[PDB]
Amino acid sequence: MMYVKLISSDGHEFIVKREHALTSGTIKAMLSNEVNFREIPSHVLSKVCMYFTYKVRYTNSSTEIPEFPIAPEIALELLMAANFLDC
Amino acid sequence: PKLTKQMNAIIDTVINYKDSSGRQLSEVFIQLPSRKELPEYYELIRKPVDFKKIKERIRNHKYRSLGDLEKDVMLLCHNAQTFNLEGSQIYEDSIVLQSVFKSARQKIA
Amino acid sequence: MDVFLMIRRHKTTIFTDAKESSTVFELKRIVEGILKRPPDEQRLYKDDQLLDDGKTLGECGFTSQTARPQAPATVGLAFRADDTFEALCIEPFSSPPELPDVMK
Amino acid sequence: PVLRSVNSREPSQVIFCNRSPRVVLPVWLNFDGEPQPYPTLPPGTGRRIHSYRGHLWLFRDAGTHDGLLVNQTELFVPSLNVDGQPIFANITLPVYTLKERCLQVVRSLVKPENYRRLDIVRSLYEDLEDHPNVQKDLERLTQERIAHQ
Repeated sequence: MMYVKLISSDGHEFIVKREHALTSGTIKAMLSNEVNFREIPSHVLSKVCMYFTYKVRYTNSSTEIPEFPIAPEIALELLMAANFLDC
Repeated sequence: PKLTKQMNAIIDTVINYKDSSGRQLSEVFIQLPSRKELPEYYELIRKPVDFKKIKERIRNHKYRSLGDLEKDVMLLCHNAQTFNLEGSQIYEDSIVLQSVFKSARQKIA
Repeated sequence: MDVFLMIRRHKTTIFTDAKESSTVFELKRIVEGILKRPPDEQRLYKDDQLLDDGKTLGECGFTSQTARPQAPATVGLAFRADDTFEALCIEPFSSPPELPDVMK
Repeated sequence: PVLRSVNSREPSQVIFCNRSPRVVLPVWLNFDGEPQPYPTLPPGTGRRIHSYRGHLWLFRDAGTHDGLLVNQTELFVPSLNVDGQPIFANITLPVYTLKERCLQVVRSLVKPENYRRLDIVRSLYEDLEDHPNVQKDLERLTQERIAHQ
């Protein structure tokens, strides 16, 4: 189980499973290890990782799916992040 | 004064409009459902209006601006767009009278 | 069932996923993969409570109820440097900025 | 269209199990094409329905009118009753592409007019007045069928 280093505009290291982290359409292009951002802070990046975790685990599975929670202020910050990282 | 003759002739067109396959569209919106009959509706439609409630304000003398009525007519269309769904003819009918109304206003100016 | 966690240490954050069933050392073998650091040079924490290496995740609070993928549990990690250990440190995540005046 | 109800007049008792956190709205597509706004079930509520076989139901959050799954699928046709046991319709929300889940928070928190007063990337302001529609997502399903059939 491989893992990649995602780094933000505050040096915040994010080790997330390479398969979970490949769910991004934009990150996928730069793979087929050390990815860096600047428009993206840390509080958004952890939430994007939390979406990555979630997606794989509840995608395709016929079991009932929980509610994804977005903090009001992080919502726009994440709206352009989901735009960029292409969900 | 003259406004009340304009406003009548304006709304009368829409009211008297029979569609492309021969049948009045407006017929539905003329009278809003009864209170106890469709309560479900009213909660969402926090501002209800029927074509008879416009005809009222004209007859009585309320919209002392010709634009004042357009602002009210657009509300009947909004309420109808609000409750009703895109697909159902009730929704696809508000749009007609909404384009058609401004064409009966294009008639005056 | 499962558990999803954020192994937070300073600016570092490691998002793995064990089993409700598993214990403390079992996670350290995962870390001994990501960082490749040995478990004895690893001091696992939760609240500031230094776990075990053979204590079940369900027992220590980690259930399917509180370790959700979109709400992962923070598991802080201290490190050994010359027999003596280090203080547990995690630099917090950047504060979500001001809420827009149309959003308020 | 290719999607509408069937005036079979053959009854079949349904039960709207709502395993979703939203105010789930049923939409029965009448015999020609008119989507119908049937009463709403809050999270949990399992109201019984006296629908028919060949009829069509779809589900949306009552405020946004978003996409809900009814038995891990978009649409729902009730099967004819068996053993005197009513046919279930367990509802849940999918796994949305983050943009949609965001646009839900965003469209819900910003009022219809103020959608452009905000501080965002230009390309997004337009994805906002893209409120999930029924006719859109259905004639889009009708499109995906003749893209396999």
